[PDB]
Amino acid sequence: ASLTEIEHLVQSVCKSYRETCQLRLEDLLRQRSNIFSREEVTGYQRKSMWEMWERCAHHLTEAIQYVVEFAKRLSGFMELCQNDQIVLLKAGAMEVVLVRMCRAYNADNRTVFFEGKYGGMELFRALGCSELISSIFDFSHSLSALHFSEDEIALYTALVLINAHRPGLQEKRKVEQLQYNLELAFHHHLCKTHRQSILAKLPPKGKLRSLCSQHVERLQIFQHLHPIVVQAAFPP
Amino acid sequence: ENLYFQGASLTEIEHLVQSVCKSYRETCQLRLEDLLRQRSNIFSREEVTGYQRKSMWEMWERCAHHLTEAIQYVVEFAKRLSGFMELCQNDQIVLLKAGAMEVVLVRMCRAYNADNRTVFFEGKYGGMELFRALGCSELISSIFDFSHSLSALHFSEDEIALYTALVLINAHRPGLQEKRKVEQLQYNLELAFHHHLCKTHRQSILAKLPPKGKLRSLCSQHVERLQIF
Amino acid sequence: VERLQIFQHLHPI
Ligand SMILES: O=C(Nc1ccc2c(c1)CN(S(=O)(=O)c1cccc(C(F)(F)F)c1)CCO2)c1c(F)cccc1Cl
Ligand SMILES: O=C(Nc1ccc2c(c1)CN(S(=O)(=O)c1cccc(C(F)(F)F)c1)CCO2)c1c(F)cccc1Cl
Repeated sequence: ASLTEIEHLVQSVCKSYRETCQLRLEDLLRQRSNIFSREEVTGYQRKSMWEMWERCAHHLTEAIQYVVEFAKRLSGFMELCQNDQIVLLKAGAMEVVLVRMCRAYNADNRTVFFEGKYGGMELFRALGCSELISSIFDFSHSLSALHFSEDEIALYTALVLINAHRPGLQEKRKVEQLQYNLELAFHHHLCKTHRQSILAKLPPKGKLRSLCSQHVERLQIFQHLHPIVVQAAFPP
Repeated sequence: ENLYFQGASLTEIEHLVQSVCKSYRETCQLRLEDLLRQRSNIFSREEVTGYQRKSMWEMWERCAHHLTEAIQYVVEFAKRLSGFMELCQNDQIVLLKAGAMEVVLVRMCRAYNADNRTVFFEGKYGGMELFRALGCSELISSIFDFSHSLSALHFSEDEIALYTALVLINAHRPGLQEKRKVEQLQYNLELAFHHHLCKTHRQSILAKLPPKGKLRSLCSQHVERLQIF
Repeated sequence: VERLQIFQHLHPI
């Protein structure tokens, strides 16, 4: 890989992210002022855990669809066998959703963008998942301190997905090559933008993984009793 | 992994009928009563021209959206069938990859009016001329012909539920890992379907069902044109 | 239909 090929990979990953980010950073930032009132918060708190589950599972299904679209636009992902494509997305899509969340998170008031406005973790009281929600808000709080640029997120989330250590891969050597090219692209781009300092500040690989596992455990008890059919927007 | 992974008794077979019919009722997407009630709501000549003026790109997006949604409801129907979720993920993918579209094509006859040769599309009924921009005249015509031939059978909701359960639960799909479990599930559904046709004096529909390859050929012709778009 | 689309239909979450 030459300077030109690496740089093209950076630009491409960043374009694929821009096209699949779901919510524009400009829109999310200008809505930080639009905070849920005490009456609106109480309104969410009065809902059944079943009503909150369906609303949240709908938004989560939608977020996952955008992550899948991002993966499909990454060089070589499409060329991997269907098995390996499923293995990478089964293991990493949720983890990417957790990383993307920091964009919709305001660290000043500890609020998150949810259903048109910003609200604190108390909005989710009915779910009875206060420890898990708190961990989600803590993880988002820690990433927001890094002032992650859109391009840093694109490159970092591409590496969350393109991981050769996922159990069950049939073409491990192809994923390894794709991973290193993206690692080279990420490190090169950090050197061009004087952002070498973020690498040591990134959450340990195990942190996202455990949070994803804790999340999936809770999600399963909910979908076991309440499945839902949500509309899918895309592909080309 | 499930009671229907071995031969079921006739009492278990009647439970399987009721269950398949319930799963269908819960996942049919559009209620038969609503579809029959909207047969009067036909697209005007202005509305038809409006669809005809759209780009093939816009018609593709609208149609691919409606098809993705129809497939989701078929996937939901499969998941509610006894033993389907006890099959390995591989076999679940194989059955749905091979049969979901075919189920979609069968479910279409409910939204089809054989009197004026119209179909329910985006809130109203319209003829095949609505799809002109797609430049898929032969394929659309074949879809309307197949729906026309199925509508002649006057398929009841329960007959569709049982017939589409058998379209999906087919042990002959290449790539199955636990073929024997699919075979057991299939055998129980076949006896459930034949038994229910005997209870309702509807044994005559078996010989009227589309021949071997008809649904498959049409679904393959369909996936070829969708690849281009 | 394609294996990934099917998987995504089966496991939206
Ligand atoms: O909701 C759950 N998981 C979730 C995780 C990430 C997500 C989304 C959903 C989807 N949306 S969201 O619903 O607008 C939203 C927005 C912000 C914060 C949350 C918060 F805190 F609840 F996770 C949700 C975008 C963010 O990506 C959840 C849970 F945590 C526990 C049990 C059951 C469930 Cl369903
Ligand atoms: O449209 C295509 N495929 C399709 C097939 C079955 C479907 C649906 C879509 C989804 N909807 S629908 O779009 O409202 C509808 C309703 C009635 C008739 C049609 C007709 F004739 F177009 F097939 C569509 C329910 C019926 O199940 C199609 C094509 F034929 C050729 C090229 C590209 C494409 Cl996307």
